[PDB]
Amino acid sequence: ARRRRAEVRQLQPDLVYGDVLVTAFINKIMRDGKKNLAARIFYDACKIIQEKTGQEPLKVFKQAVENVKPRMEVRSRRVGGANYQVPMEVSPRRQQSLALRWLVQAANQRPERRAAVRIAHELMDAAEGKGGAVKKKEDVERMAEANRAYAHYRW
Amino acid sequence: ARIAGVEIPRNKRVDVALTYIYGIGKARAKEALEKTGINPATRVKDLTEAEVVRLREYVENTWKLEGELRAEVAANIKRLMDIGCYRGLRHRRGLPVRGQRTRTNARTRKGPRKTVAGKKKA
Amino acid sequence: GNKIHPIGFRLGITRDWESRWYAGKKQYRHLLLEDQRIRGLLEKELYSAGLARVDIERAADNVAVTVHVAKPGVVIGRGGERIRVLREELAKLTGKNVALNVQEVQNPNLSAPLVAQRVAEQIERRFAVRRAIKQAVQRVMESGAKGAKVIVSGRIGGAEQARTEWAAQGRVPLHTLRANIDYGFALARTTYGVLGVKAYIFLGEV
Amino acid sequence: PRSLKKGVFVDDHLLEKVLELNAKGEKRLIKTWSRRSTIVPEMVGHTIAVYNGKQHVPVYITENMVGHKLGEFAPTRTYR
Amino acid sequence: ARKALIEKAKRTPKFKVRAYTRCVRCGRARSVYRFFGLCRICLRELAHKGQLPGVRKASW
Amino acid sequence: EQYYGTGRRKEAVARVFLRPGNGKVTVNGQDFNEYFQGLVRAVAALEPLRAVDALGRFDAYITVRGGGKSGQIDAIKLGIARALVQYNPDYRAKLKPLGFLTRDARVVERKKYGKHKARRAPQYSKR
Amino acid sequence: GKGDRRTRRGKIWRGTYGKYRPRK
Amino acid sequence: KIRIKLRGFDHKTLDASAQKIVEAARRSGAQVSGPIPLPTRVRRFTVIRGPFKHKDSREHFELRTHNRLVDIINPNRKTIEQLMTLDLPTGVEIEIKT
RNA sequence: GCCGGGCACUCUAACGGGACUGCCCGCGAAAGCGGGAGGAAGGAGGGGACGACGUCUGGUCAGCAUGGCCCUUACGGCCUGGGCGACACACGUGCUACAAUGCCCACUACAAAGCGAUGCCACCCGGCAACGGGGAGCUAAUCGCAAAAAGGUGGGCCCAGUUCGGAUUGGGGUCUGCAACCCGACCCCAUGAAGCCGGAAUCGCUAGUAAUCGCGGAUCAGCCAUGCCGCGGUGAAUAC
Ligand SMILES: [Zn+2]
Repeated sequence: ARRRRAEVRQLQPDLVYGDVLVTAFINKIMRDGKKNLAARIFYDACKIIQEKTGQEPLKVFKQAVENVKPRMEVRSRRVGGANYQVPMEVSPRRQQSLALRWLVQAANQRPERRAAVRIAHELMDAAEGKGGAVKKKEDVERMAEANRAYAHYRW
Repeated sequence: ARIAGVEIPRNKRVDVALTYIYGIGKARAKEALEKTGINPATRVKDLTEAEVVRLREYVENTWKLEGELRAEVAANIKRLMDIGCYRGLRHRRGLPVRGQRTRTNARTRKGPRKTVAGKKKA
Repeated sequence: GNKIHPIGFRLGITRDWESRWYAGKKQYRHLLLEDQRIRGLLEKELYSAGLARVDIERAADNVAVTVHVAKPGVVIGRGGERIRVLREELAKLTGKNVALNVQEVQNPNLSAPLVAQRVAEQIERRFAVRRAIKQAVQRVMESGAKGAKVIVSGRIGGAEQARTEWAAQGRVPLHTLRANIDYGFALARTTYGVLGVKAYIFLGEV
Repeated sequence: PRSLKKGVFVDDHLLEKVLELNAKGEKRLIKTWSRRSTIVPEMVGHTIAVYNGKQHVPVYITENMVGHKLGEFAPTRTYR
Repeated sequence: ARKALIEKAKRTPKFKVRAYTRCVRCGRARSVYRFFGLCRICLRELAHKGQLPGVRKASW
Repeated sequence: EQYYGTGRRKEAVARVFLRPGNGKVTVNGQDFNEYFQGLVRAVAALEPLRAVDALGRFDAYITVRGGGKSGQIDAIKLGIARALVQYNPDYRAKLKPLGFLTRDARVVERKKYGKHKARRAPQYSKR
Repeated sequence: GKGDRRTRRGKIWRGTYGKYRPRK
Repeated sequence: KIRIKLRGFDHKTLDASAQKIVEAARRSGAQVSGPIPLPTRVRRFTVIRGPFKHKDSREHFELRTHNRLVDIINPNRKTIEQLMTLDLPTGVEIEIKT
């Protein structure tokens, strides 16, 4: 992007729940554009939440996301011929993006065999404030105020 | 199940198990139960002592397997080896035999790479 | 190199094919080979006649070769002696019994193919390259033409470093697919080398 | 695992040329380029010289090397 | 294209496997089209002049 | 009596037929759900009906030729839309805001030469 | 399984037919 | 039932020729089905531009062989008068099978 | 959709319409910018073809042509066999995979664009099979290549170097073709390697794109094509 900010792609809500946050999540699971599969993964992964948890998976999903959006991050910068890590306040767009992406990158690392399950479980341990999707969060912020020695440049 | 030449495939499905033998592949196996009646879906461990023997006595008195195949091939190789057979030579050199290229991808017959020196151009 | 033979680019809106007929799969390859054979005589014998184009209408067993000449009083010959020959010398090749029509060229100065040639001969006669070109261009401009242009390959006057002589007037929008610019190409053979003459002539609009 | 369907191929150049050697008994040296041919039991024991890229390597034929072709006995590539 | 191979390749051979194609025009043989009988260079050179009927410039 | 509409999408056409009835979809004589079995976004087809609370008032005799099953969806969807105006033109009022009478050239892009697809250029190593 | 010339997709790739992909 | 096929390279040359057959056919014939396209078959040609070696060049050439049809049911010797020898196009081929 | 019957629709293809910041709001001196609306489509609606004056003494005398020097019983011409495929290695482009968002087998559904006369081959039969014998249709919108594959349902696998992967080698066949040793593809049984996601470094791609999946053609007896040029199926992320 050089001339404009570039308009962001508006997605189609879900056929089931209707939350576009859903659509975003699946897209992230989808590999090789098999969106028909990626959808099943999420669905059956919700069914696991009803049987193992006495709550509505829609809300569960949200609380999970809500809880992984890191609010602080680092951004490399060559200040005086050197790599100074420059903490900075993260925007709503990027938060949403990072969360989903980590929810899945962590998910697939679980010791579990079935994929729908692996996702289901990450969405649970998430809310409770654990797992690894939330660990990749606290690990980031743990770099934020870690070198908050440098928060005096741009922004 | 001490089937075939000194071998014991086990805790696995029948049709899979046999694969484990030098002479048996994903073909001969299913064609050795079609000829018996044993349902492949069952595990080796859940075999009737009788069921087992039937298999054995078949398998051995028909298909050459380990104890005897590894021999026929070994010597088969020497066959043309003993003669000034082209194909033979390829066997001595440890190169491809069926007709591949020797400038690149042939690392399967040579194995580890033997990097040599070259020369400058800069 | 850049550019794209102007003609080949225009057979679509305006400019037809130099041989328009139809064919199957089994006959096309054969037909055409015989076609090209045709020009391989016309070009040779009709040099000095001021040849231009060679339309070719095919049909069943019948065929028609219309030949555009600057100087028909040559192809024809004395009362109809040469055209007689050219037909027999023609059937000798093609066992098709084909006619040969002849259409005088309304102004050889506006016919790119010819124009190019004009220069060519001039270069073989050891003429002056630079001048030969300029004059050429004006010739086209004076009569009609909305745009002219002549180029040359290299070794202008037999130098040791081939160069290119650029020259033109009016417009020559090789990009406007609604031009109708004729394009000729000569090929002079000189003692020191081969040099390539190129015409370009802009005519009309829509 | 190579094959020539139904009808083993041998060049009539030396076939009918080798059989004229059995009427008399045995010979000593034969020379023919055709290496295209498969070896027949009827040739066994003869000493055929087959052409390389430039040379003419003589090849002694045995009972155990009948299933092969002449070319299989002429190395073309000079190596090491 | 040596005259020795053009006029040559035309003569009927002892084996039909041996008969290869050449461009009727250029003499090239690396890659001629059956449909026309010319080298990929010759195809062009003509298509442009318009000497091959119905042969336009593709566009999609 | 008969409400046709015409629905084309990604090199695929869909014959749209809305007869007043109980509310069922017959595609090529087959049960809708039996045809689109396993298709997650299948339900998408019926979005335009559920748009005007008109779910179950019409039947659906629909055909289709060309394209892909996972594009046949959007295909019908549009179709159903176009016939619906026939019944009541004043319908655009809720239709267009949802943008169901739109058609985008999302078509598969010409494969260029030199390349390996539409854009996918081949890679270079030491330049 | 695109190089296992003895599987479904195996023939599909080479475009051949055999004992694993028949003519119906 | 005179089946008339018209294969050609120029759609203008066919269009007209197909019109020429259509006009004097209702004048002396009966009920005509009119001219109908097929299809139309193309012969792509992917050649390289430079005679040297630049795979990435390549010029594209096509050759469309259009197809037209004109049916004439209830054939009268009168109809076959106008359409006997009243043609004009040169790059068009016709074949009739009745 | 087989038959009548019918052109309506799908289509097929030749011509023509349709967007022009024309309208509304705001910013602007104008050009224009932002936003909205009606519209199938918006501000160049998506993609082509299309490359200025010149640059590099770019490439190419092995496509063709051509100045010049060089050979003309040979630097020419026919042929047979060999070689272009050689291997201690090294780099480029790629193909196949390391697996369970998966592999296998089975049943089942949507595509486009191409090509076809001795050619595409329906269909029957023999064979595990490649293939072969037999034989209809097509001169090709009316016949054939053809099965799309991914997908969808059922069931098998259970995390293994494995039902992952298919290299190499043994064996036995089919076909092309004068002839498949050097050096062809294909079938089938057995064999089942490296490889458990890649060092430093490095490429592509801004939307029906990428990723992934199959299909076709040119050349061609056949084929070393995992390449090339097109076709469509599904279908993202992301840009401060
Ligand atoms: Zn040529």
